[PDB]
Parts: sequence; structure tokens; C-alpha cells
Amino acid sequence: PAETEYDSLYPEDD
Amino acid sequence: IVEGSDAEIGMSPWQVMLFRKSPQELLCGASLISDRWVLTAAHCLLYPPWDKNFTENDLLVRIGKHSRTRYEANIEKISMLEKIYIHPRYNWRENLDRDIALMKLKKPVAFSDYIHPVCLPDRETAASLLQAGYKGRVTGWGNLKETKGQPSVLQVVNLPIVERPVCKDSTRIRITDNMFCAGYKPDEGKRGDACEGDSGGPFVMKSPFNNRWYQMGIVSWGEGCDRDGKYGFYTHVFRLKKWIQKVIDQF
Amino acid sequence: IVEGSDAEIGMSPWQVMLFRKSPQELLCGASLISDRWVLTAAHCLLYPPWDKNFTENDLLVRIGKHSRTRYEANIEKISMLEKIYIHPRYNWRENLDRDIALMKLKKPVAFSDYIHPVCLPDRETAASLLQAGYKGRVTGWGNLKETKGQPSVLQVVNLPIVERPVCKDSTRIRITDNMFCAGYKPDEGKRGDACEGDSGGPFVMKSPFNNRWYQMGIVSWGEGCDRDGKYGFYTHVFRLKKWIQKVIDQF
Amino acid sequence: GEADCGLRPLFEKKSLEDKTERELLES
Amino acid sequence: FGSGEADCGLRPLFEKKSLEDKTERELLESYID
Ligand SMILES: *[C@@H]1O[C@H](CO)[C@@H](O)[C@H](O)[C@H]1NC(C)=O
Ligand code: NA
Ligand code: NA
Repeated sequence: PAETEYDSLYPEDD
Repeated sequence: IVEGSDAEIGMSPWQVMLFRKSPQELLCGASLISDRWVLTAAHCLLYPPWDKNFTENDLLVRIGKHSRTRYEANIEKISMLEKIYIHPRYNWRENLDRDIALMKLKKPVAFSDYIHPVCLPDRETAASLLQAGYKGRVTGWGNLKETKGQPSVLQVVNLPIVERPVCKDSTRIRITDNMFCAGYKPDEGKRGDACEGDSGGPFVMKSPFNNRWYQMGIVSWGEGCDRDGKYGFYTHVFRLKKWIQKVIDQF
Repeated sequence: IVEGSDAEIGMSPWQVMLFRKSPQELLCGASLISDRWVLTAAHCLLYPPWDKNFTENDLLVRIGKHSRTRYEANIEKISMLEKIYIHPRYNWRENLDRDIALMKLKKPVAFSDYIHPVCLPDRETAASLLQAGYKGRVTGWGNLKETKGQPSVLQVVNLPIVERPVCKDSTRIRITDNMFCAGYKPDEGKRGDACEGDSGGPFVMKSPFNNRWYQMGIVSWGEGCDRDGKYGFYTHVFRLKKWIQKVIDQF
Repeated sequence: GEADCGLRPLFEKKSLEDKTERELLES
Repeated sequence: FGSGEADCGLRPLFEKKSLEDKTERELLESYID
């Protein structure tokens, strides 16, 4: 099971 | 690797063995993604619960190996570590989430028939291949069972990606989006799994769009080896690819 | 409990069942040490990796039970929790060191033929009975195997304490002096172990000096259930007795 | 003197032994 | 600035030699049965 969305490295969203 | 089978020569040229220097010991699997970079799990380099806290000098890697019970001269290569990079959000103080790490080699290894880099998934590959039922390949020199018991030749096994809800209900352990699980279900007739010594190794898939091999996961963890109702967990490589690219570009 | 056997009525009158209220669920074992206090493992009340973080109201305990598939009227008793006390230096992040917790009951339970407190060890009992080879008794309602599978009657098994060196080398997990291990060695003929559901339960021994039963351990953790080469680990109750006495005296 | 702890009403208190305590004593 | 190098994922002793390994077919057949 997996998504094509990346894991965030921050604090500094959209 | 439990319930796997011998691998053909040159079948996994990006396979990498991570060794503790002294006492000499096979610690984990790893993969070659370029002539100077090796990918592996972070828990293989840093995991205090097992009093595992390594620095570049404690370690070493062997690339291009096929059989342990033999020194393939002019074939296998050894490389020292220049720098270890553990994922910034990796926190051993829980879950093993973001269990990925890079290792810059002191000197670039020469590619050959038996040594060759694997690819990192592009969005298309991840979008279409990361689905329940699709099989990937896990390879390594880890234990042959959860109990010699150590292979002489690289082992290999193909396992199907499991539906997230099934992974979730298969363990009391909270799992995250940065992990996916693989393994046959109880009563699928088939078996196979990674075992101690395989962690950090790659979970690859062959793209039917361009015939290239892509590393979708990194053997991360499991409760036991090849137990019915349990599945192996893998670091979702694509989700963490930006970090990988950041490190390699910036260093 | 794996490879154990049915227990006789009134054989372990200090046995306590810890239940999650909703969904109704047997969470762990526990022991009665007085009419208002129950002893158990801390990881049973607080263990984030399993998203386990209970408060007094989520829980409840049943004392004096023999069979689950039956309501022993006028026999078994239920008690609500007034306060939970986890050991201040309890380490869930690393190796479950100091895995002990106390639970004060809202109301004092009535002793009877089936509900009776167990003794806590004094220095003489601990010094003489905590020897490698000496056997203790582990009891609980946990799984019957590492794979219904859930007993109907309280299970019991006797296990021998193991030399620290064998324990230490039996796992990659760093162990501390606040825990001791128990279980038969591979090829001793016998087997047995605690399994998921027995945690927090007591490991008792009968003093040959005053014929009283003393709880020397608390089922804590293990890698699987009844595997060859592996042993179950227990919270060394004596080493932590001062904390227990502190809590009870001071509250 | 520890209260009555460790003495089971249906065994020690009645001069009776359960089926496996001898296994402990013998160890 | 990099999703798998230029020659990445193409095994010298296999793809490069129009040869297949003993089990790659199993993977290919799992792509939506
Ligand atoms: C890693 O272990 C080393 C060598 O034992 C020690 O000096 C250091 O404190 C450890 N790393 C950290 C900061 O946790
Ligand atoms: Na499995
Ligand atoms: Na065992």
C-alpha cells in the first residue's frame, strides 16, 4: 500500500 | 531470507553488504544507487535499543558479491565510508518511521557486469506499481529462518504488496504512510520473507513500461520471520525521495 | 500461556485480569498484593509504540476468576481503578527497563477462598530463590500459541530461571539488572512461556522456608512466544520493591 | 507477619498441595 | 535532479543481453493479474 505524495521535511506547507 | 531461493549471477548487481569491521560481521543489506552512494535503513546504523550506534570507521561495504563462502577475486569490491547520512526526521525514539539512510563512499566503485546501480522511482512508477497484489523482489544474505541457517549465496524472493488495512490490522504496532508491507496471506499457499541480516536491503520492481529495475522499498522491520498473519514492513522509498535527492545534490 | 496446563481452582487467588472497557478486551495479567493494590507491568498501561496510553477510566479489573467462558457469580469480583502509578524511570523507548506499575483500587476487594494477596519478596527470599535453575510459576489467560487460541481456564506453567549470560546472549536487545529471564533451553525436553495476554501477570515462587508464595517477577517481554533459543524476560520485583513500598506508604 | 499474603485458602491453609508445586521445590 | 541515473536499473548480464532471470516473469504477471 503506498501513495505518490511525499513525506514533508517541514514547517512550510502549501 | 526465508523461503527464498538462490539468485543467479548478476541478478542483483546493486546489492550491497554492510559489515561491522571488528568483530567481522554481516550487519545489513544495502543498495548501490550511484558509484559513490549506497542506500540502506537508518536502524542499521543507529538503533540504541540494540546498542547499535555506528560511525563511518566501524563499517565497511562489499559490492558485487555472489557467495560468502568464497572470495570472488577481481569481482567483488570493498569500499570504506566517507559519510553517513541518517534521515533528519528519523527518530529511533519510536516506530522506525522514515527508516532510511545514505552512505557516501570514500572512493567511487567501478561498475562492471556484477556491480551496477538501481533506479529510484519516478512518480509514474510509484503511481502505477505501488498497488496491492503487485509483487516486488527482496534479496539478501540474512538468516534462512527465524531460529548453520545462514546462506552461502545471495537469496531472493518475490512478495506481493499488501493492502494497507490488512497491514494495519496485522499488528499492534502503529504504522505510517512512510511504510508499506509485503508478504503472502495465510493460506495463499506461498510463503517467503526477509529475515535478520536482510534489513536495509532492497525491495525492487521491474517496470513494465521501460524494463528498468526500481527500488520501491528498503527492508525495515517485522515481528519474527515469515510467520502466518504477519507481514514484513518496508520504507516507502518514493515518499522519501526528495530527501535522497537533496543529500546527493547538496551533499 | 504456551505449553502450560489448566490451573486448579484457588491455585492462584492473587491473579488479576486487566480489561479495557470498550471495546471489552483482556489486556494483561496483574496481581493482588493487598485489598486495595494491584501490581502489573508499566507497558500494559503506557506504551505509545502500540498507541497504548490508558487512564483509570478506560480500564477495569476482574479478580477471582477461573474460567472466562463463564461468570462465576458471588466468586469473581470487579474493581474500578482510582489511580495508576507508573514507575518514574520506566523506559519504553529502549528496553522496557523498570517495567512496573501499581494500580490503587477505588474500593477494597473482599478476600475469600479465591481472592487472596501474594507476598512481595524480602532480601532473604530474593537472595536464595533467584538462582539459575530454580523454577517459578507463570500464570495467565494469554494466547496458547504465537499464532480460537485463547484458553477458557486460567493457564499455568513452571519455568526455570536462566543464567544472566545465556539471557544476554539470547537477544540483540540490551538487558538490564532490573530484569531476569526464564524458560527452558533448546533441547531440555520441556517448553513453555508466557504469550501476548499474559504480560503484567506474576511469576511466583514458593518459599521452602515459610511455605508462602512470593512474586519474584512480572511478565514483561519476549521475542515471540516459546521459541527455541529465546527466553521470556521479567521485571525483577525485588530490585524495585522500595518504589512499591514508597507508593503504598505515601500514596 | 506480612499479613496473610502468600498462603492460599484452598491449599496451604488446608494442608493441601497443588499438582505442580513439588516441581518448584525440587529445583 | 535525479530519479535513477542514466543507465540505472538495467542489469549488464540480463536486460543488456536481452536475457531474463528465472523469476522476473512472476512480477510482471502480478500487474493487475
Ligand atoms: C554513540 O556511542 C558512542 C560510542 O559508544 C558515544 O560516545 C556517543 O555518546 C553515542 N551517540 C549518541 C550521542 O547518542
Ligand atoms: Na507472513
Ligand atoms: Na524458548
